[PDB]
Amino acid sequence: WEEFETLQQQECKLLYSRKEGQRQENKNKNRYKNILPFDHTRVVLHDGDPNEPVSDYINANIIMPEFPKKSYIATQGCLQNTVNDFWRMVFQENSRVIVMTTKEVERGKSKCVKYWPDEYALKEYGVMRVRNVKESAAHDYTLRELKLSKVGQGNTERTVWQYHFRTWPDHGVPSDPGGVLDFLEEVHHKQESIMDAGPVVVHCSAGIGRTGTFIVIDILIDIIREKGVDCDIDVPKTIQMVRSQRSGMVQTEAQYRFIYMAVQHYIETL
Amino acid sequence: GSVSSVPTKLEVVAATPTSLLISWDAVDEWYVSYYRITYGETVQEFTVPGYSSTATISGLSYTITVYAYPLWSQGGSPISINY
Repeated sequence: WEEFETLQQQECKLLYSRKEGQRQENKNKNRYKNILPFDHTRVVLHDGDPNEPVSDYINANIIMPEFPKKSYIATQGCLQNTVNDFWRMVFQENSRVIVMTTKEVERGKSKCVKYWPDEYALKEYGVMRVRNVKESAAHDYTLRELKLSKVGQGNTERTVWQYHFRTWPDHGVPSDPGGVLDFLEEVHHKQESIMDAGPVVVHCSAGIGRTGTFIVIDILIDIIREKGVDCDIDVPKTIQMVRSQRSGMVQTEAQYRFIYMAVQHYIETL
Repeated sequence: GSVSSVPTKLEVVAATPTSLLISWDAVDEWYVSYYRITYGETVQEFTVPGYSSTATISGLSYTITVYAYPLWSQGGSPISINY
């Protein structure tokens, strides 16, 4: 309804600093100059190349639910110069699941730069070594099982499952939320089955719009899963809570309504 | 801190006595999820994707104002024109 406009007006001034993203040495690491991570929730990268003045920065935020397994990483789509940083982040957080919300190119515009090798292929990104051992295809998404490890350190290999959503329309949101719900159920089955699994990374393009919709839907669906129908589902409050860790999560009115539609579809399915 | 005006220009390029073809510039590297166009007699509102830089308004016998979302880090007030 009209509450989304109230939240948008609430975000006309941000209450936490974004200084690290505004440094000169980071100007080439952001897709947009107005989409920057908060300093107090940004992901700090270790083991960068000392030849670069700043190597601890990535346009990424840790997102925690609050009234690593149950937390997320919301970040932008990779740039050509930030792919190694993305893989350093995925390794450093012990992340095991990645959710791509857009295609590589949609309507001519490059949304997510390809950062993985093809099936049965292997590629090194900086000090990280990534092997694509299997690719499966469903109706709504493509699953890729990757093996991530540090070069010269074979005892660090772990499996990262990349779920690439491909059905999202070019304009608007999906007319039915069943695909998103089944996709998130698969992602939840994968993440729950891995012990000591890091945050689920959710990314593409700007990393606030579809990323925010996905993260908020997952949080509310997990609440319903944990306590049933006798619980409070406050969509504006959840959007406010996730916005205190990354600016502008969920951007359009269609996505705002899609969150409600998906939550009620999940409730009626139980 | 830096602050930018989004959009920077607002131009009436073509017109019929009941329609109006409005256009605006787009700040490069600036994320805009959508635009909100408000029009009234010197109101009515509609929205438009961030991809677009042009719009058409019909049903007129006028102040036009363009908002860009997200709203933070902007000059403090939207761009507007009279026709």
